[PDB]
Amino acid sequence: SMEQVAMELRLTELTRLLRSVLDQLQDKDPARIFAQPVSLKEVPDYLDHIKHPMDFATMRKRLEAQGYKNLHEFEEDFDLIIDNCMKYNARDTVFYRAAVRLRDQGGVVLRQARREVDSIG
Repeated sequence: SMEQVAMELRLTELTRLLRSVLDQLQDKDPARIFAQPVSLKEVPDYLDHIKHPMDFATMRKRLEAQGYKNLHEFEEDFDLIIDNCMKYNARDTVFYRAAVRLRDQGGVVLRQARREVDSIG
């Protein structure tokens, strides 16, 4: 149907926007602390601590499969990245501090994106 095609055009557009958002957000992590999933080989106990790991590459896999139906879902994953980091890592560490910086720098990008998704529909 043409109704179905139109929904698919809107999902595709959402995806194009969300890639721009992801690239913008990934630029606020120059160190690439959040670029890949935590290694279970290099932190074996990780899953005892964090129930829902998240990372930019996993967000990207999902994105290219148009797996994000709206901005809320993408926002939930981005927040997982930050929130997992601030639980596992202590306040004085380079990791915790990179999370905080990403949260703050990211909150701008997501403030305007939320307007662009409403504004463009």
